[PDB]
Amino acid sequence: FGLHPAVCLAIRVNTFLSCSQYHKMYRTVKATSGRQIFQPLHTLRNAEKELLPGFHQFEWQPALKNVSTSWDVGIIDGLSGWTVSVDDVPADTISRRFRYDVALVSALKDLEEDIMEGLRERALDDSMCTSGFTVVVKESCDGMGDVSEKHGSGPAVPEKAVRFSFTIMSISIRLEGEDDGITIFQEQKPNSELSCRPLCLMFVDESDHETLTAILGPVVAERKAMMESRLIISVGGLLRSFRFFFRGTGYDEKMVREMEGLEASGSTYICTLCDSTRAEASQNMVLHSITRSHDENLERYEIWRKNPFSESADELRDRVKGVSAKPFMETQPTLDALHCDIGNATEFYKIFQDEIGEVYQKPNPSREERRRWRSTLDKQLRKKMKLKPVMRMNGNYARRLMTREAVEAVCELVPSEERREALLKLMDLYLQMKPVWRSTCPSRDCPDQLCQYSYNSQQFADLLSSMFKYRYDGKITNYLHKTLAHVPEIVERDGSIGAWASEGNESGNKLFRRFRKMNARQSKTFELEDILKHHWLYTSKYLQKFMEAHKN
Amino acid sequence: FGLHPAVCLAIRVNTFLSCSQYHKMYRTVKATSGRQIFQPLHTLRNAEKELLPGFHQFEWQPALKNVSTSWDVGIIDGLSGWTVSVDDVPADTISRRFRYDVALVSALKDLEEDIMEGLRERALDDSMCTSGFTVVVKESCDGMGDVSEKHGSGPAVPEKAVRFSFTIMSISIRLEGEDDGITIFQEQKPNSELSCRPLCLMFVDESDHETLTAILGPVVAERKAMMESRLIISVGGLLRSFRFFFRGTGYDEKMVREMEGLEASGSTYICTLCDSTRAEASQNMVLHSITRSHDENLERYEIWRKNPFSESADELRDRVKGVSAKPFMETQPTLDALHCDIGNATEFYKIFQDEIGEVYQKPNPSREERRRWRSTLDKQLRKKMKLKPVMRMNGNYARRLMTREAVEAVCELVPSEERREALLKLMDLYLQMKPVWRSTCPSRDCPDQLCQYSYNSQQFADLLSSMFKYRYDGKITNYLHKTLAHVPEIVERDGSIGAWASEGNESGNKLFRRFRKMNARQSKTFELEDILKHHWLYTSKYLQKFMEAHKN
Amino acid sequence: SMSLQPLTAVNCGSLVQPGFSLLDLEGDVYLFGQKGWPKRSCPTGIFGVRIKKGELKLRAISFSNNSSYLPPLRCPAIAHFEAQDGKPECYLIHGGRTPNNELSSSLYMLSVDSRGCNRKVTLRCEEKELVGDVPSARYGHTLSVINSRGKTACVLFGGRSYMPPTERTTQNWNSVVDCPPQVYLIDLEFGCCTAHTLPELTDGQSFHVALARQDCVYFLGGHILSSDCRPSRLIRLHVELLLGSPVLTCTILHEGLTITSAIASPIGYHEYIIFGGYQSETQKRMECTYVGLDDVGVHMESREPPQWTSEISHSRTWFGGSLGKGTALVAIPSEGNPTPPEAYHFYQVSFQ
Amino acid sequence: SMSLQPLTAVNCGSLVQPGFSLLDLEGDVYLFGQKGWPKRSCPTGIFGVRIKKGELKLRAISFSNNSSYLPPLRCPAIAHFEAQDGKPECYLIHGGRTPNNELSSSLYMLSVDSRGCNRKVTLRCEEKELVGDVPSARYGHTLSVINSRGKTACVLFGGRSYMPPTERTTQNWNSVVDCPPQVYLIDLEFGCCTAHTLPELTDGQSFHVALARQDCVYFLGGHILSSDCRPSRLIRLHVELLLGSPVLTCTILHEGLTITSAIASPIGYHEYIIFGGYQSETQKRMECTYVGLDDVGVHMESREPPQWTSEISHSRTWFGGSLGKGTALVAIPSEGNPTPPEAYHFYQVSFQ
DNA sequence: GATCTGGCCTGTCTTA
DNA sequence: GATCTGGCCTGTCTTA
DNA sequence: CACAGTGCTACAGAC
DNA sequence: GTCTGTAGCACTGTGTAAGACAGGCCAGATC
DNA sequence: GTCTGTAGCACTGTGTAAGACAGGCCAGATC
DNA sequence: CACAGTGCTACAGAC
Ligand SMILES: [Ca+2]
Ligand SMILES: [Ca+2]
Ligand SMILES: [Ca+2]
Ligand SMILES: [Ca+2]
Ligand SMILES: [Zn+2]
Ligand SMILES: [Zn+2]
Repeated sequence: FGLHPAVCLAIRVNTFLSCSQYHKMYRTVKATSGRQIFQPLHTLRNAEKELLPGFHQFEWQPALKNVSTSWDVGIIDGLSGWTVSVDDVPADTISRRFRYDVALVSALKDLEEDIMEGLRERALDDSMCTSGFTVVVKESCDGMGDVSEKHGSGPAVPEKAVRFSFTIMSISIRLEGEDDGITIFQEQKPNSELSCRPLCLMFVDESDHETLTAILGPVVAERKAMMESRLIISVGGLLRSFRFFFRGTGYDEKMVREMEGLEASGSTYICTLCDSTRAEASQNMVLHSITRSHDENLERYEIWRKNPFSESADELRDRVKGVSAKPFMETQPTLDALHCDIGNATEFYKIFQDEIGEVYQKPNPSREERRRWRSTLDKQLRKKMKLKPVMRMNGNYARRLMTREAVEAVCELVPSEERREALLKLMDLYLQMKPVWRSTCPSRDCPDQLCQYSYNSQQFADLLSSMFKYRYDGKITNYLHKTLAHVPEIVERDGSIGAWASEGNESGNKLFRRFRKMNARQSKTFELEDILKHHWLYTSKYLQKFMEAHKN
Repeated sequence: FGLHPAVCLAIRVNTFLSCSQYHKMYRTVKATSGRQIFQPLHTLRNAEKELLPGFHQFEWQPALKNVSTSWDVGIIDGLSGWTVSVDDVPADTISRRFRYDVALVSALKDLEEDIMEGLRERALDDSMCTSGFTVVVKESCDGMGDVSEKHGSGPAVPEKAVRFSFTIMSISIRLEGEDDGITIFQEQKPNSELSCRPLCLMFVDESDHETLTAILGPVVAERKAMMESRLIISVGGLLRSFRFFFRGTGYDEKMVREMEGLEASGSTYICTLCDSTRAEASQNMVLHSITRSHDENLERYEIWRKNPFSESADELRDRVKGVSAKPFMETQPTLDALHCDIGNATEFYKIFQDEIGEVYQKPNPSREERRRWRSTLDKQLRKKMKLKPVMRMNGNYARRLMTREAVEAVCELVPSEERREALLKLMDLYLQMKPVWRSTCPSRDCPDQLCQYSYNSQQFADLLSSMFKYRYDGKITNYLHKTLAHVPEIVERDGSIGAWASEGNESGNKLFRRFRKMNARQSKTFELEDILKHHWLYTSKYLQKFMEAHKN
Repeated sequence: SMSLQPLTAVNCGSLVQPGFSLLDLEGDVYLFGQKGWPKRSCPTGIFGVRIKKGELKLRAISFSNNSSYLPPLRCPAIAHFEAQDGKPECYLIHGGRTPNNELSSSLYMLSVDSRGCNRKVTLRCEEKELVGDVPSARYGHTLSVINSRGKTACVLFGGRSYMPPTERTTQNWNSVVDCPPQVYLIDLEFGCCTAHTLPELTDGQSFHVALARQDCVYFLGGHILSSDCRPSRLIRLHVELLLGSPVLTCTILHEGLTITSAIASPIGYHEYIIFGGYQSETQKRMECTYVGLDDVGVHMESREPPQWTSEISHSRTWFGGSLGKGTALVAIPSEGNPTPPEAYHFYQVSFQ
Repeated sequence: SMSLQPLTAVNCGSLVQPGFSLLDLEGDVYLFGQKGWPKRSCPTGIFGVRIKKGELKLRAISFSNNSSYLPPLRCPAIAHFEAQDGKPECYLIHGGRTPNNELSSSLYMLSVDSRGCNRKVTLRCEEKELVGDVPSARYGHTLSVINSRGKTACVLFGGRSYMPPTERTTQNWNSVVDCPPQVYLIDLEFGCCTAHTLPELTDGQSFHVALARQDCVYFLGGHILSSDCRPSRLIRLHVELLLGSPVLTCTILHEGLTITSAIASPIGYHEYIIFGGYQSETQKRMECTYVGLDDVGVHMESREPPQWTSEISHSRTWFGGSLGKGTALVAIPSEGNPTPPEAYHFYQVSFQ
């Protein structure tokens, strides 16, 4: 007989129906059994403008430095006023974004219901407790290749895209005192798509450091402006004050090196978090403390540029530990769970390949012998473990490959029974320490493996040192170093590793492709303006509650 | 209220909703305003089994030779009993199919509303008129690359797919007698997806003539069995007799050569329809009669095999005109409109490239200057005509490129003002004859161009002979030859060319990809079995009428 | 002893398919039966095989003017007619299966015609007409040559075929059955065939090895499709060409060898070596076997196998043919992403 | 007359970007300003350019020990300090814009230090500190050297910059304005700068050509961003160094040249040749212009342009710099699918 | 040691 | 004409 | 210890 | 007793290009 | 006068790998 | 003369 426009808007967004398809269905269900059940299109267009950024009134105290005080801006082009002179650097970019703090207050006003519920069940009252809210924001950015370009009108544009997004991890309160902070809301599925809100869209290559900084400059300026002020928002009838903590952790290592002034990526200086060289990280594999920070990189490139002690290129690089570019964006000193998984899996793949052939006796084989070993390994892993060979190592293959039964399917090919147990012991050692960096909370989920991590990694390193020395004499992969030397202090400083992974962002890339193909106007001038809005709607808690609450 | 399960099944199929997404919506609309409007899933599973093949009872008179008399078979695996011994040829194939005549019965029974209304509008009555029905079936088949392979269990399978489909073009009646035949139904959009019904899917490469014939053997056997019998179907309450005419025209040139025993494809014998050599088609560009037929290719390869006159390899090859393989599938002697368009467009692209640089004076250019000319042409066609450069010529680019204004955008680059007139005249000559092979009915919607075709092609050929002889001294594109020599007699023999194009099949490939990603179980054993059924549902007239009728 | 060396196919790996033939004519080996119909690079379909420097090279052979051309049959029965009167020395082919999966039911004699100039050889194929009682179109069967008093005839036995045209259905289209177990005596002209039934040969078999010597033929391990068994028993068949009807007797010998689809390379005067096909449907045979045969009967002794590589040991299938003089060629399917696209790794095994 | 010859970049394609510099030191030309931060293949960011045999080759240059390293500035003001007392012969750079789009506001002296051995040259850069009244961070401006009886100073004028820090918004972030039209006298040490305002210079300009000789500087066609016009007028400014305050006088001359972002290659003692930037926002200038200047004033005559290729004629943009001695290098963006990935076609144009 | 010829190799063309 | 050294080139590694 | 599906078949709960 | 809703099954897609570095060698310049 | 349904706009995706053939050259065999 | 959309903005028809 009648549905609420909000309900059917959630129906249309959460089921991936395009506007045209939804209209096709609405007219049909309206001509059979004439009484219209669904709402027409225009009332949904009117329904959603309360959910998009630029609707609620807010203010910062003190005011944000070099950020405008207008609170009703919606979709802006990220060029931010690029003067289009011909003698200047070209305006090669099509890019669009939400202005940061506006999108922040939108995503926060989205969580009104959950903030109030978390207030009421911990039995805190609300005339009280409107002073010390603290929001922890995980931000994330990643490039993306193979984006087919449209004919359109102009300008000529690359076939790659960059996608800056964020997500609200936790929101707590500290009033009145002694209490560390009483968490009132926390994300239950932080690595999901439904909790990764898009901010900025660009048709830019990751690699061109000139255009990427031009597009991302204002965003970082807003971030640096927000660390000081208090947001004030009418939530639950009352004006309340919010603080923000930003943690940039959704970056793969290539991006971290690009963004912190380090050289990428097979350098002599391997770690993003420490200063040890590649060779130095073979002799001692497990004893390194985290030293690098954004402020220190900033003050080190000043050493590189001024060269105050007048030394040569190599002596200066050693003095500065490889900071030859100016760091541009502060990045949290942590690890990426997903790409660490994939790297360690490709390393073990190579180790199995070098155990089918016995490259610990015959130190230099041909290329056709290595290809033949690859063939036999892939055939075995097709018979058992039911895997096809992959062009590139991806996450699912890494998950199914680093199991104990896959190693036992490999040992059937290793001839002599000492290396068999050798790498079997290796694999079970590795499995005793994987859950520490992929759990959402290791201290509660797998506490004993948290406790036993130092000793386990010690034995892993010594097994590598002893019976794989032919491979790790002076060479190690960066993720192996991170996995063996820095995990415990990371999880003791932050609390978790897997909760801050790059998984949600890569999961959102799928949605980017989907919506560009079926949920936007097919033009260069409008496609990003549509993808951004529909993506923002799809990741709204308020629209997602209509799906579950109206089932249970 | 509540909708008829047929109505909501059409809603679910025609809007590309998943089953999971549809259920997600159904429970939601059923919890707010508890009165259930949509039907649950199981009743739709019950609703569709009347629409899939294997539901209606039929019989052939006389009985089909070596085809079983069972009328209730659904989806079979196309291996057709491939004994799986290890010493035999492997069972490398995953393939599914409908048994041909059963699917034919299903589509015909689907067309019963339109058959009855076509009877009533011609003012022909029904107790009469049950003996002389004639159905004309357009068949189509095409390979398809870049099909990612599943992990699954087995067996190892290629990453290409072949997709055999058909469509019912027209159906007429001949009794009483004098009338040629009174057409009662005819397809209004024959190149659309909604009227191209899938028959058989395989994970097979186009090229392996060994496995493709093993899969498609039974299908061709059923085709050859159906040309003599008469089908009998209870349509409109009465039992009626149908006969079938099969016209295989949805094949690109490569597949026609593969399936008629000809050598592919840059041969000395260029035409699929005539016996003229390549150089012979330079001298006489417009005077060739169609001579080749499946009967005669079959007759000629026996000349090749037995070699009854004891000649050498080359004397035998020219005595047999290039028939060295046994033809395996009868193919209608016609042309493909889409691939002809694309070929002639790429030829004109090369001509423009050879006119920016003046290769009629400097006959041997370098590689770098040819690349330079390519760059300047693509930049010009980006400034005007709003085109990006393409890796490969496709249909839309071909349509936008072969316009008057695009040639005029090119002439701005050609310096000599008589070659500008030359290729401008060339382009309007070409546009005066393209609608003859692109129209659904040329004699009705462009009759004067149909009658003026001989003279127009004459002048086109002579312009090539005079002002481009540096390019066409002894070499011609195959599609240029077909376009210049065989169009009139084809359109006179068949009635049209564009109506029998491969456009609809290629359009169905889009649906193949879509369904494989969103409408099937994700396993090697089941995905084809699901794509086939859902594709068959999506192309049903009976389900498509619920969309149109309940709007207007 | 025996050694295997890995080969490399330089520029032709798209032509070899599991069912192919290698014909040793005048010391030169010829590959016959390629994937697909004959391309224009080699309009005959027959290639000359040259192994050297660890490379496997293929050369396009041509025919003569009076020869009939030949479809690339896949699993034909192949009999080396040895050099004798009248014209040496043929190579009998019958009948295999066509690129589009028919069965040929035609007999082809393939001989050498002329040379050179620059190590060029031209062959010739006479498709020999058969008047009978001709045998039905089949494959996987075996053909052998026999001499008695001192006339020369050809024995033909075994094989699979498609189901009879009365029971064949477009859902039975690819299922095969064993032909009825009769032996066919093919005179080579007069091109008259005779069929003879035997009380002891109760069911048909396929993919067996047939070794002939001086009017006695020994059928080794085959595959029975009705009961799905690989019999260990050996069949010995004694023919004799009496004017003018060929009296013919049979016997079952106690134990032979349980194999199917083997490689019988000749090493001595009447002595061969078996390199192994498959023992069971899931387990390929990895051991060698020496088989010399004399007037007394068959002899059989274990030889030690070469050090099989891990790849050729853990492969699911394999195939190949004898390159002659105690040497043979084996192939292994390869799995990789992307496609290599070299479809098969090659090894050359050699005895002594 | 003049000839253009197409070059080919052998391996360096990712280093040249629309705004870059070519510095002629002791006959050898050096590219400065590359795309991105300096990689480890060349940790300096400065390359030696060698054109031979129709190929353009780049070689990594190194610095000395006492030199400060240098960000790859994109559109800096560049002044060839000629060889004189005390230390010859530097190359003044100020100040351009950084890979992450900041404006530098620093002055760098770039000179040659030692050679060889094997045609190896080491440079050196002294970041010279400026005390003032320093000029603001800018780009597209110009810098010139002047001598008056006979003290040496540097005149600095023009340019764009980001909006003032009070009106700069994260929605105004990338918009630029012309800085106020003062002239800055930079003594090269001590690094005391002084700013002077002129009644006849009412509005700022950018991307103009400045030609200096013997205590007179001629500013040719610039671009005014307020009125979006390209003035055809010429500015001539005359300085004189009297201790302690440098009196300074200006004049507008009737007509000059309506260009922006040109290439001024020197051919003679005090005479240059202009290869052309842009006349209007949509129409790049295609004609050459000889400019010799003397004690009477500036002179101006049209030379014939080379036969421009169709590609360099129908291109939208172009850029380049003087390779010296009447020779210059021009670059054209390229469009293709897939990416070439050679981003620019190169030509070498030469006069006489 | 000189000459001949078959077959390999590269580049262009034609359809995808 | 012999010797030296800078810089080019190839292959392997590390992250995507 | 990613996660939201992919559709079909069984098998309970609910009148 | 029919109708209804969910658990089990096995697998999906988003994660995708250059740069660093060590060793060998050759070409061009100098003594 | 609010509500409703469609026309205009500019562009999308399905069309995607080897084989034929002519000319030059070299290697190996013969006289 | 492929064709079924892609979403937003205007602009008529309909009480
Ligand atoms: Ca990335
Ligand atoms: Ca990515
Ligand atoms: Ca095709
Ligand atoms: Ca296709
Ligand atoms: Zn470290
Ligand atoms: Zn023709």
